Amino acid sequence: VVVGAGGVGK
Amino acid sequence: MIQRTPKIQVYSRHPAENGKSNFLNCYVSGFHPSDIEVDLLKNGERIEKVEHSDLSFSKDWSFYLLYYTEFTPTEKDEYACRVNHVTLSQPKIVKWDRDM
Amino acid sequence: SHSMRYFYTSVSRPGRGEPRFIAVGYVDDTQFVRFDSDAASQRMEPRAPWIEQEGPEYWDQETRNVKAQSQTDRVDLGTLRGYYNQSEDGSHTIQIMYGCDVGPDGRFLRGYRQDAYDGKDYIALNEDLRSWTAADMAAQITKRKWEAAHAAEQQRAYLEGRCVEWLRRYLENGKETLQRTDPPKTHMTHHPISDHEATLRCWALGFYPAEITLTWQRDGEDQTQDTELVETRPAGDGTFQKWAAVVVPSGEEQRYTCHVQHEGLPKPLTLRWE
Repeated sequence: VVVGAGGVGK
Repeated sequence: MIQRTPKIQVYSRHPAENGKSNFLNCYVSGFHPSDIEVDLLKNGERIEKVEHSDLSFSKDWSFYLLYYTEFTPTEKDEYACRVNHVTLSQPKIVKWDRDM
Repeated sequence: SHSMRYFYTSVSRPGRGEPRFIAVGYVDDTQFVRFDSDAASQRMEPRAPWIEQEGPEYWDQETRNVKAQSQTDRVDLGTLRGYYNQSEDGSHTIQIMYGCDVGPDGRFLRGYRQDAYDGKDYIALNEDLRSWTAADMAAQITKRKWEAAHAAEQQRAYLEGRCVEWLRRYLENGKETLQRTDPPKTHMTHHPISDHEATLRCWALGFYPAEITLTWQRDGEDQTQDTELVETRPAGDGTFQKWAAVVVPSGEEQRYTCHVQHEGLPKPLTLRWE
């Protein structure tokens, strides 16, 4: 499965 | 901004036997950026129904795709892969050699 | 031992539309999923037969999470264009690869997460999964935002957790195909290139996984001069192909041996021309 939604802007 | 020219191999899925159904492959790897045009040629004419694998990339971030079609090799027919890419001044042609 | 890997590409298209986003998922050297922002479905799609058995809840969640990532990458293309002082005229690429490795017992061995801009290293998660390496001063801005938001923690929780748990389930559902080690089928060809030289070509066909070594030896000593080694290539059926060639003095063919190493060969294989 893919890494969850809550990624952080660069 | 770095870019990389595509490497091209053109080859059959199985060892070529004349009159026996097979698949003609053109593997384009080692290139950047992702946008690329690939045609398979029979006697210098574009083969119409050509599929490709989904775009992926390698450890060095360079892209690779497989282009393929069903074909029946014969003694008289020549096949090639033609590639266009922003890194080339002219289309790069590789002729299918059945022992390569 | 086994790996799961995802491969994300976003490309800004000045003179076209929104960025093109493409995602592919792999277990070892087998692709199981894709997403393409230009395709009609707007869904994560199966690319292997053993993933087809996952229910619509799997496909809904996977589609939502990969679409969310495509949005982050769209905003990220704008931000990094700012950081490198580049015009709105040009096309730029963000790539991301991440994944986990498990041993033959299914236990966590390793996590990775790496990001590129325009084909070059931008930022990397370190092997401790707690800290980051930035390639340049633009990426140091990213690194400081990511330290302050504790982003390393969400990545570690994924790689030691869902990543490993779902790889185990993928290896069980696909056990019929993913546990296989298809050894190379080998042969050698010979072509006169002149009256005094000839080419020996050593072939490996129909092998899985992709990892293989072909080495030419002369009298037991490794030979690099007068060789060609092509890149391992897909057959398109789930197997891989490779060849290695050496130019030899004519009537000295018997001095050359080709050595084949592969996971699926119990004993290494040696080819010599008849």
